[PDB]
Amino acid sequence: QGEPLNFLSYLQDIKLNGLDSYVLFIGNARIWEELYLNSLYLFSDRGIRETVYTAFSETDIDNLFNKSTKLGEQLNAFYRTDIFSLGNADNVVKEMTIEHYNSLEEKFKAGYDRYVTREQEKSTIGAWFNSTFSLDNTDLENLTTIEEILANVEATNAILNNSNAIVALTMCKSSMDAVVASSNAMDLLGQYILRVTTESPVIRAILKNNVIRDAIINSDEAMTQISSNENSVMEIFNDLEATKVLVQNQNSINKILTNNVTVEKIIPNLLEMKYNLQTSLNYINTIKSNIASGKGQIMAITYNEEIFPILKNAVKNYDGMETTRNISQRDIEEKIKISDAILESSIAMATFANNSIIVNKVGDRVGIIESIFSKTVSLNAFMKSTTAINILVNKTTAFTKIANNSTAFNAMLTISENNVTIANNTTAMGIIANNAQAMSTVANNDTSISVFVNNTTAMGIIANSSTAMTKITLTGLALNRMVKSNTAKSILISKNSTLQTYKNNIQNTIQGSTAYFRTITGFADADDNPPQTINSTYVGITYCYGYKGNSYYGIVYHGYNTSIEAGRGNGYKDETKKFITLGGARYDQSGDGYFTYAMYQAI
Amino acid sequence: QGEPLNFLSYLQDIKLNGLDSYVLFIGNARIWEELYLNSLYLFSDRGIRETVYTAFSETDIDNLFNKSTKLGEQLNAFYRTDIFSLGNADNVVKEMTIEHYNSLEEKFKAGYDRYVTREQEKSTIGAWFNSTFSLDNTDLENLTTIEEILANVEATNAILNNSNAIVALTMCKSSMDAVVASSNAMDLLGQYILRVTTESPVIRAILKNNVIRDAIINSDEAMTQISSNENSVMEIFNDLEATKVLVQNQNSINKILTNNVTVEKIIPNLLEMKYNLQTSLNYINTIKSNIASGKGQIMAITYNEEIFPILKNAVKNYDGMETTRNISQRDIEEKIKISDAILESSIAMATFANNSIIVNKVGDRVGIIESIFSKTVSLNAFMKSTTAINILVNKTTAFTKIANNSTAFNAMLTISENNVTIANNTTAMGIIANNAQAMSTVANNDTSISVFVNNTTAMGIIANSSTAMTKITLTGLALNRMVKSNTAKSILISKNSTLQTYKNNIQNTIQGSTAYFRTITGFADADDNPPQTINSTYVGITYCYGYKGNSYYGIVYHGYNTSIEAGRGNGYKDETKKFITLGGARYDQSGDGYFTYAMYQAI
Ligand SMILES: [Mg+2]
Ligand SMILES: [Mg+2]
Ligand SMILES: [Mg+2]
Ligand SMILES: [Mg+2]
Repeated sequence: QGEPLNFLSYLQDIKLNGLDSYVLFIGNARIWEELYLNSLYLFSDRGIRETVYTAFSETDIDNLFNKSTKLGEQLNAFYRTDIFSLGNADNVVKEMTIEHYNSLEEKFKAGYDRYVTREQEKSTIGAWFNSTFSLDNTDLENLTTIEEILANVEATNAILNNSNAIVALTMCKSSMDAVVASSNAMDLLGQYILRVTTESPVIRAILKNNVIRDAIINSDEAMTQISSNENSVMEIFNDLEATKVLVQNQNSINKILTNNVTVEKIIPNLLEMKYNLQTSLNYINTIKSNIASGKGQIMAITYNEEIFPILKNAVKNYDGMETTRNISQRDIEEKIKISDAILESSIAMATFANNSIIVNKVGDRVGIIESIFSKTVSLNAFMKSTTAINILVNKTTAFTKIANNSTAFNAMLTISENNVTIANNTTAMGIIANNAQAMSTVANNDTSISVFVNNTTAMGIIANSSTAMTKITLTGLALNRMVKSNTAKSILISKNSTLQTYKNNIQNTIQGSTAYFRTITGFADADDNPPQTINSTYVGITYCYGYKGNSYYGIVYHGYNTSIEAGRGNGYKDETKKFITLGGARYDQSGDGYFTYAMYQAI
Repeated sequence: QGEPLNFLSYLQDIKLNGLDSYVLFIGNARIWEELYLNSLYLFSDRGIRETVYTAFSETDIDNLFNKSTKLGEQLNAFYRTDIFSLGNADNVVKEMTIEHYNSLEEKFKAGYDRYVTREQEKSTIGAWFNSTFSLDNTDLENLTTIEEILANVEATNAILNNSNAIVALTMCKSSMDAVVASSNAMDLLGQYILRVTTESPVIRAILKNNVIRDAIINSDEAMTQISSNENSVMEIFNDLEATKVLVQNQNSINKILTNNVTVEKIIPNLLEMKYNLQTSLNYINTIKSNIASGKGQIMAITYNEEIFPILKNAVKNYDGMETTRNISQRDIEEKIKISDAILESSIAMATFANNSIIVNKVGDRVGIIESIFSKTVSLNAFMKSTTAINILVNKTTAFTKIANNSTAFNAMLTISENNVTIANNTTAMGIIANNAQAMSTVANNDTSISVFVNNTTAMGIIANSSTAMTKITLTGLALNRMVKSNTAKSILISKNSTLQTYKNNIQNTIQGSTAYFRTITGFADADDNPPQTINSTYVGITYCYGYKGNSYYGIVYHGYNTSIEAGRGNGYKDETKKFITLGGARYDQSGDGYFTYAMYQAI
């Protein structure tokens, strides 16, 4: 037999009774201790593991650390590993690393902390560090508090450059509390990171350690060091939780943005990434169905309700492909989360929205603006930044994507100054004016259409776009605002034929939309010239023809410029001899003409 | 008698905890071994059997075979039987048969294999054989390799005349390889080994030597043995070159067809396989493009002209998928080759074409007939087998597929007896007559149409098919043969309206195809009744109308039965009052009628 029989009976009763076992009653602690100090089976019996971990009191963990002559073997059995050194707690602490420490559960982490505190409080902290890890530093020897150690750079680095001593230093709650409090220690810690940045396991283990991670990312000093090395920052964005901590600290964001490589290459790649990753994930999920089908072809050939033996490998291969594929999927789904952690941070997005290098990258790189559109926070941050729009209005591809995304377009138009920025850009206005959806949004947005029709550039382009005109001439609001604009009246009167193209749309919209137009003069016949009226809010509709259908002409000119003819006509009254006038009207005759005329006003 | 208490506690913990028991943790292997080497209760406790079998590592089974002094008792308890001899592994091996070996589960079969390999590959192979199976041979005692044994005739004969020693020999890959390698290999296989075992290892080792393979596959004796074991035959079709040798020997094909499992299950699967494999290969090649695209998405995110480090794994994963996929592809491409080796063998195909079980499988199983169509040899073998066609004419789906495949249809019609078989089958004739493509092939095939139009069944169906008729009435050859047929003339004159439906087709085909029709009498007008002519190869075309367009009737009757009216007409000459007569014509009038008539003859 390996262990005594009563130990086996104790394990049986623990399995059968959980925490209700007589073994785990406080009154029987004496035997319970004897078990966990001497049994290996207790720590290798997974079927009771959940109970055992719960049963361990703080005193029990202290007893383990202080008394067990095989704490290493018991930890190795308890975590199904071999990473811990054999023997008592001193052998375990001597070979402990941050990675191996992170493999521990909470109770054993706390046990490590308390044990190291006890051992330091026996002798002195400096002498304990020096002798335990053989740091061979006499300066450290005579230091009696953690503050005295942090005042000495030589001793601090002697500790930090030891994989085990750093675990002792960082994972002792009080000691760590001093390190966070010291402005100098943080700096040294930051420098430590820079040295390890190319030892991938070490840096990854550091970033998976919540205490060190959180202290480093939120430290002004440490980040200052780390930001200088783009490859260190790279490792932070390779870890989801570290990224989540980072994108919630304004100061650390600014710090990493002090590095030109980070700004130019790392951040745009992190933004561009989600689009490429989602596309790759679509291909992965297509491969899943293709694997299922190709395997189903093989499965259909049966032999005693089993696979046809000659094809057995063909099945196994298809399963292998399904394994690796699944792996791929997981990995990709992880990286997307990282992107989502960045895109969902208003702190990180707003800042990026006011950085001109990053916004130029958004404009230049296919995929970044798609990723930005994939989240509300990132979308609003960029669409509502007048700086970002001021840059992006010159990026035709990105701005076309904005104009086609109704949500991003509407978000962009919530800022008036963005409307002004757009109006003064010939390219952008050219895109919008020839986009039926966008022009539909603009025509029903008072601010946007009011800015556009009163801007010489935008209104110049709109007048040359049959799409935009159409929409505007069918919308009461837009037609009202356009009629009131002197810029629009001037441009349209210089392009009279374009104006008259939409005479029916204009008549119908004016007469229909009483919310935006009122009648000044109902239709009336006139043998002699009616008195001219000039008012920059007026719209006239005038039938010109001859008296009793003779061959003499009625002529109508715009009110906003009474020298520009809007139209003329002889013969009989007719829908083709009916003309729109802007800003009023002036009436004239060549011979005995005749008019049937009405006047309206934009409210 | 009785087992120690800790063993009972171990069994109890195994029951309570399954694989989570401390007993089954690798770190406690020492006690686990001590259990399974010394306990029978472990092997007779059915309540934990599934766990125990799962817990056994390869090393554990090796330890059992090497060290247990009661392997026989433990095997008997574990399989609730008495077939294994008592004592250690040597006693068990001494009485082992193929029957008892096959009753073992995979782990213990593998254990037997590894144990006998270890014992034979030592320098005590001769002594082990000698003592284990009680061969009373002192020469064998001192032989140290299998080659030294095969050089000695006495020792070989001592071993081979023991069936169990042969089992031990055959389950050891290297030893078997020597037997295949030995100069008198054939003899040894013929006289001793094959009689006792045709199992998979034997056939596998035989197939690695081209000479021994070819001799075995072409041996009437050996095949007779091998054919009785369907799983041995399975191993031959799992090897391309062995299949290529097999499908070139008529006698060996017949031998393997003496096994009903081979005929009913193995051969149809080998035939059905190519279709499923080609479909799976299409899916594989789609996966190739999907992997390329999904990887290209990741490759586009660069950093100093290298992959963005955060995505490095995403690249490797995509390469891994490309590795496994490629493996899959090769394997599938191999199996197709095997199918092609079978389909391209006229010997193997012809034989299968005259096996009613296999032909019924061809008719019943989707995929087999496509595979057969995929190769010229296999297609011609089945389409030209009158037995196969005699079965397939009753398989509606398969025969429709034949009728739609122009190549298979044309191949089938090269055999006259196949035409006879089809003509007398209502189903088949129903499919062909309503298939415009097939009827096109038939109408231009002298033999097929000649058989069809002279058969009361086929000709009965053709007369009711507007498709078939159409084709026939537009083809000189077919119309000639149909006109000459007395069966067809009888059926068609009994269906006079159906005949007259195609009067224009018939007129055009007769006048156009001078190769198949000649004019006896050019069109001529007639006031009085022309003299009747009767000839079973004649076709008449007769316009019937009134004299000078009056309301009196001309009437025309068929020559083959001068009492059956073909048509009548009054008024003026007209294309609707024109009638076909078969076998000659008889003319009559109701009042002063009038005719314009011509007579033709099928050459
Ligand atoms: Mg007048
Ligand atoms: Mg006048
Ligand atoms: Mg007459
Ligand atoms: Mg007459």
